Parts: sequence; C-alpha cells; structure tokens
Amino acid sequence: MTEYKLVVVGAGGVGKSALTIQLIQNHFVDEYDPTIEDSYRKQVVIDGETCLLDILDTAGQEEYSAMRDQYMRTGEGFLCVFAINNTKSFEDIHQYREQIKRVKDSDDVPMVLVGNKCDLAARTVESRQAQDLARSYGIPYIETSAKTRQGVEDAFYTLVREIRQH
Ligand SMILES: Nc1nc2c(ncn2[C@@H]2O[C@H](COP(=O)(O)OP(=O)(O)NP(=O)(O)O)[C@@H](O)[C@H]2O)c(=O)[nH]1
Ligand SMILES: [Ca+2]
Ligand SMILES: [Ca+2]
Ligand SMILES: [Mg+2]
Ligand SMILES: [Mg+2]
Repeated sequence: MTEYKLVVVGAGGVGKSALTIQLIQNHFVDEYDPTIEDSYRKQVVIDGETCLLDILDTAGQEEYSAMRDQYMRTGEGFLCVFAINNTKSFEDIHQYREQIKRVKDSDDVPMVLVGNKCDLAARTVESRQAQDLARSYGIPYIETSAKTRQGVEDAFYTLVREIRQH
C-alpha cells in the first residue's frame, strides 16, 4: 500500500506534538515536554485509498537544529506549523521553508502552512497574513487547534493530497 512520509516542523511550543498525537491517538496533550525526535505510524483511508502515514515529530528547540538536514532529506511532505498567538513562531516559518527548499533543491516541495492554537483568543497572527505567506510558497494555509481537534485531520490529509499533486 501507499506510504506517505510526513514531517512536522516549526518553533518550540507551537504544538507539533499535540497536533500529531491528537491525529494518531485522539487525545490532547496539555503538558509541555520538548521533543527531540519521535516517529508515529498509522494506517488510514484517505479518499478511498488505504495508506500508511509515517509521521516524524521534530524538535522546535534550536539546539537541535543540526538534525534538520537529515529529516528534510527523508520526508515527502512538510507540515509547517506556527501558533497564532506567537508572532515570532510565524516569522520563524521562513527559516524552515528555506532549508527545506535548499535540501530538496526544489521550490515545489509538498507543504501545508498551519496556524495552530486557533482556540486561543490571544491572536497576533491574522489569517490573512498567513494566507499571504502560504500563497507566496504556492501552498495551502489551514488553521488548527490540537486542543479542540479543529482542523487537525484536514491539515494532515491536505498534506497527503499535496504530495499526490506532485
Ligand atoms: N490551547 C492550546 N494549547 C495548545 C495547542 N497545541 C499545543 N498546545 C499547548 O502548547 C504546549 C506545547 O505543545 P507541544 O505540542 O509540546 O509543542 P511542540 O511544538 O511539540 N514543542 P517542541 O518543539 O519543543 O517539541 C503544550 O502545553 C500544549 O498543551 C492548541 O491547539 N491549543
Ligand atoms: Ca490531556
Ligand atoms: Ca513552493
Ligand atoms: Mg514536540
Ligand atoms: Mg498585526
């Protein structure tokens, strides 16, 4: 069956782990344990196709930036996550995209831009700003909440559907 290698990237604390765990395990992780690098796999049906999701949950703490080249080489599609209440995290997206672009020697890498924590009211990144950023990369923008499950399946499934367009 078809296997899709997804890699979840973004700054510390934006909710990469919570998003992934909500998707695979269907619960919300409230506590904050910084990730080094974890792998998750789950067989799922997407648009009638039975497939395997191979998801790499990566480190947002910059001390581990050295590991980025390895996973960027392996991954087929990248979920670029920021938090809507964390401007700096949104600004950090460009540094992730650039490295992906270098490593893949491509600017048609399957990606989805994700604005997570859309359940919180402390918004400093407005939807339209993120929409504009994603437009410049030629990718979708999707808002999520790992807490309420809003948009979680759509984000990852859209990433799959982007890999398929390539
Ligand atoms: N309200 C709310 N809190 C969230 C959401 N996603 C994550 N959080 C909270 O934000 C904190 C950090 O989440 P986490 O998933 O660990 O972030 P991370 O990006 O995986 N961190 P790291 O890069 O260090 O591995 C946790 O306390 C988590 O509960 C969300 O959608 N809504
Ligand atoms: Ca919990
Ligand atoms: Ca692109
Ligand atoms: Mg994490
Ligand atoms: Mg503003």
